[PDB]
Amino acid sequence: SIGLAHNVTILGSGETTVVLGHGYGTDQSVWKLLVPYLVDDYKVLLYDHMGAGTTNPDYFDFDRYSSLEGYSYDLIAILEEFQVSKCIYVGHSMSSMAAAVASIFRPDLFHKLVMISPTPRLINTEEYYGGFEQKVMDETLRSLDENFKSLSLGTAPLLLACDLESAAMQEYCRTLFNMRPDIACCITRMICGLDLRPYLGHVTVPCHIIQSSNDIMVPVAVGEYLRKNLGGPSVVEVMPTEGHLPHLSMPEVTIPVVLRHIRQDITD
Repeated sequence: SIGLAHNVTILGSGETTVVLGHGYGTDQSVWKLLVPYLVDDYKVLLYDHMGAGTTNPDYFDFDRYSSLEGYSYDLIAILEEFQVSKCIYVGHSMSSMAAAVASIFRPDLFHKLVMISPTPRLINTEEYYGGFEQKVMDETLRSLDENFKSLSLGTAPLLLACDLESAAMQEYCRTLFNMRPDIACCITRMICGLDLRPYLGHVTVPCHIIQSSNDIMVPVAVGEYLRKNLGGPSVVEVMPTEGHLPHLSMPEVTIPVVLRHIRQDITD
């Protein structure tokens, strides 16, 4: 049953449901500081994507989770099982993109998407700057499996824009290293290879794009790219934060921004 498999948790109450979807290397615990500001006003559904360390490795299908679509279809099943519709979906990074793709198939399930640090593609082309070069990525990925921990530890302070010794680092590493290594490497390769650009013009539900001003995984111009290429309305807000997980590392700035986008619609 899909609820157990994804550790679904339900809290709060209200006519509108907020669904919180974590990104890579974290689980639903990443939302712990946001939840108190929602519980009085909304019903809230939290879940773990398949392959988070809190999930059963026996349910991780390496074929399905080698592309983002599998996550989008799982999300639809979760929403249906829990009788959620017209939700406010808040996602970090590829969770928000998984919801965007889901919303093409099931626009009835989504009132709006609140997207923290989204990107549709990491790898550069002659016409698109995602921040990563194919030839470097190819070398790095060749030895990923044997170097997962060392590469992850070595890059995390830059990814997070936090010190090695920080509480944010300790928390991210706790969940990151809870994944089974083979699963973590599958998910990593999936993310590195994504190209969701063909879907964007067919996303029509309203999107609220929240970015850090300096994020090694998301060039600041990606937000404007999304606004220009999405098929429906959107808003872009760059925050005075650094790092790819500002909801984890800079909650004092980020939480008020996220709350504003949850609470305030841009369409009637």
